[PDB]
This record gives sequence, C-alpha cells and structure tokens, in this order.
Amino acid sequence: SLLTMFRELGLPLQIEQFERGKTIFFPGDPAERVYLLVKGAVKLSRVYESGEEITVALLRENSVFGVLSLLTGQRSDRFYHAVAFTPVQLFSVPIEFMQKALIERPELANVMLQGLSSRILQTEMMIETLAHRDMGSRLVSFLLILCRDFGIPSPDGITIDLKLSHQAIAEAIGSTRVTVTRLLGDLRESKLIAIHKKRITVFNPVALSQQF
Amino acid sequence: NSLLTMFRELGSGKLPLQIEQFERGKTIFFPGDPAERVYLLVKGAVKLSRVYESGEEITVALLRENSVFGVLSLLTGQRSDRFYHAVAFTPVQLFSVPIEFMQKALIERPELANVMLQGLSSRILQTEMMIETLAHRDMGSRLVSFLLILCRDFGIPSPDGITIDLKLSHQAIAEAIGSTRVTVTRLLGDLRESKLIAIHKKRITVFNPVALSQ
DNA sequence: ATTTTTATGTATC
DNA sequence: AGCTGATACATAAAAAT
DNA sequence: ATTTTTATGTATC
DNA sequence: AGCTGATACATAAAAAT
Ligand SMILES: O=C(O)CCC(=O)C(=O)O
Ligand SMILES: O=C(O)CCC(=O)C(=O)O
Repeated sequence: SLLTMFRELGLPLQIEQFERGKTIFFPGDPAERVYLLVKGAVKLSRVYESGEEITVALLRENSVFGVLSLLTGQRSDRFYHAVAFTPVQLFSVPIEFMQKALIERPELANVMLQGLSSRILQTEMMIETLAHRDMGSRLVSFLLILCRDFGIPSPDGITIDLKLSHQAIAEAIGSTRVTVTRLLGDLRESKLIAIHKKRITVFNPVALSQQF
Repeated sequence: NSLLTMFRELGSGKLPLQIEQFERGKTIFFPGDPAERVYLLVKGAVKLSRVYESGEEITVALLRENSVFGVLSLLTGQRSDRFYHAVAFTPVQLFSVPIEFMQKALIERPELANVMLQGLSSRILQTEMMIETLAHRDMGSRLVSFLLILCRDFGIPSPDGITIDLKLSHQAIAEAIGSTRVTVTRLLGDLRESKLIAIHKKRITVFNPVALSQ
C-alpha cells in the first residue's frame, strides 16, 4: 500500500535516485519532508563532533523515514545523517503535501500508522540486539536481522544481500572493526556463516534465532 | 495532551472511556495475548521487555507518561500475537481502546490521525535515542546516557537537581543498558563518590545533567 | 594500467 | 591493558505472611 | 509484628 | 578472569585518476 499510496501524493510523484554513499539529508537540514524507501537500504547515523559515526537504523525496502517532520510544533531541524548505504530509490514528499492527503484520503492514515508501527517494532528489535553483552551474540543477532531484512535464499541458508564492511557492522552494534573481523572469523571457523565477495551467508538462520 | 483528550472520547457508548489502573508489577499484556488493542500511557512508566526461555529479561522500552504503545495491533494484515511483556514499572494509569474502535475513529475524526502519527513518530525517535545510548562502549557512558534520558523522561525538579521519579533497582538498570547489576552497582557507586548523583529510597537524583555529560 | 583509498587479516596489549 | 562479567557473600530494604 | 524474598555493597579474579 | 578495545602493521580489494 505505502508504495501505491506515496505514488499518488501530488501530477504524480517521481522517484529520486541516490547513488551509494550520497546523503539523503544532513544534520541541520529542515525536517520538512517524509520519505519512503522503495529500493535499496538507507543508513541513519548520528555524527559526533570528532567526525565519528554511530549507526541508528539500517532501513530496509518499503520503510517510511524522516519521521521527525510529522511532529507538529516549532519547525525542527534534522539531527541524524541519512545516507544511501546501497543505491536507493525513494519518494520525498514535502510535509504539507502529506498532511493534506491524510485529510482527503483517510485510508492513507491507516497505511501510514502501520508503517510507523513497523518502524517502532523494527527499532525495538534492534534494541534487543544491542542489549546483549557478548559481542558475538550481538553480532549474530544483528546478522539475523539483516537476514530478515536484506536476505535472499541460498542452498544452506540466507545470504545477506548487501555489501557490509566490518567497519559498517562495528558502527551498527557498538564495537570496533578489529573485533568484528575477529568475531566474524570465529563464526567462519565454527561454520555458522560463510563469506564470498564480501557477502555474508548465514547457515540455518532459523537454528540461530532459536538460541534466543 | 491532545492524545489524552482524543483517547478519552473513544468511548464504547456515549460516556467517555475510563482509565484502567495497574499496580506496580502488574502485567498490562503477556506474550501470546492477541494484539487487538492500542494503549495510551497517562500516569506512570511501562516497561516493555523480552523474556527469554531461561526466565531472563531484556528491557526494550521504559515508556514515559503520554506514550502510545501496543502498536503491533495498529499493524493489520495479520492477527498477530504479543511477543513482549508490558508491565507497570510504577503504579500506572492507561486507556485501552480495542483496535476496531480506533480504526473507525481515525476515519471519522481525521484530527486523531494527525495526533496518533505524532505519537508514533515520537516513539520512533525515542527508541532511536535509546539505540544511541546502547551503542556506546564504556558502560559508564552508557549508564550516564541512560540516566540523562530518564532525567528527560521521568525527572522532576529538586533543590539539588533533577530527581528521576521512578524506583530503579540496579538490576532494572542492568536489563535496560545491556549490563549486569554488579557492574551497575559498582558504576553508580562511582557516580556517588564523584558527587555527580545521589540516591535516596531508590530514586536517583542527578545534580547537574550537563556535568554528568562532560 | 597506475596510483591511492578502503577493506580485511592478525598480533600485541 | 583495562574494563566488566562471573561468582561470591555480607547485610539492608521491601515484600509477604 | 515476623519471616522471607529481593536488593545492595564489596571482594576476587 | 577474559572479552574487547587500542594500537600496530601486513596485505588484498576497490575506487579514483
Ligand atoms: O526524522 C528524522 O529526521 C530522524 C528520524 C528518522 O529519520 C526516522 O527514523 O524516521
Ligand atoms: O506492539 C507490541 O505488541 C510490542 C511493541 C510495543 O508494545 C510498542 O512499543 O508499542
């Protein structure tokens, strides 16, 4: 629905391309827009003064984001950094176009609430991950998400279909790459995952998610 | 505020909807319970937890007053069942509209849709804000970040500073920030020695939130 | 094809 | 290397009866 | 009011 | 006690020119 609903928000709405690594919005940018991710993945990050980054969200296809604009009151400015972790296609409705269309087609409000509901549950899902202690468990919990979100079927299990640098992972699970490398290595030795061409394939993903 | 007013008027009959009172410790919903309701927290704090087979718990959300929760219901397409444990970390008071009453009233009074979207939007941001917390490494920083939230969320003014108005056991904290209670004790002890916080009757009073941040 | 920047592996502490 | 978990045990505070 | 279960302080590695 | 961060350096893969 979301995809269909967002198309009709206007002449119709054209998609925007962003190339891998291009910023969808910067800290400071007025929160005047709501987005729908259609193709690709988007990385929501907090950027500390030191230039260092922490990942808050690796949004999956069909995700509503830029949600701070939906809040009424003093015009708010972005505080996270939205970047195209893959090549991505989104819609970028201005906030006032949206508000209008929620009044005219109340069906869009039901569909919108559902998407925000999934965002809350997906983000909580992530808290569960970080709330582990063992960085091996934290990593595995993270991978089991990425399997659910970006994974395609493989002979033995699911291959996480996106290019994940160990650094990118480290930023997502509150660790450092050398730990992420080391740990991923340990999964490889245990024969729980396998990597070819920077693509992590977890075996029996069902069996790992049972351990929680 | 609107939410509160909006939720009041979602009554079964002509009379408004009554609050439900839950005592400290009583479960608002259990894993398995059909997700057929959306809630508004009014007075208190709700602990959303995941309970592993071993009896062990992880806290996902310590929701603050005026929070919308029970949102798996809002997501239709499948009659899903609850997977988290909603419990009153404090004496709480909520509204509990059935999901079909809500859906109807979003179409009839579109004003409530805007107010609902705002509420769920605040949830997303609040939950991310928590990710930021956990995504630290230093458990002292993680703890402090956690407390600075609780100051924003549950804090009332005191002569010395902001008192986080909720009884927090070190265990409860440990579950919230992915640690253990002996670490939480030890760490909180360190704050006490440094004279950055003080605890009376299980209530943590931060003296200068910005001083802790430093 | 020739750099140069990024990603990964391993060891130590 | 340096936290923090694991394990321990004393003792105080809260809950239950 | 007692008793018992839980919470906290502290130590070790 | 033991993970895991900090630091280090080698080396491979990818991007940029
Ligand atoms: O809305 C923002 O500016 C940040 C939060 C966000 O992008 C989202 O999770 O929807
Ligand atoms: O909606 C659920 O059933 C679990 C998550 C939740 O309660 C919420 O955060 O709204």
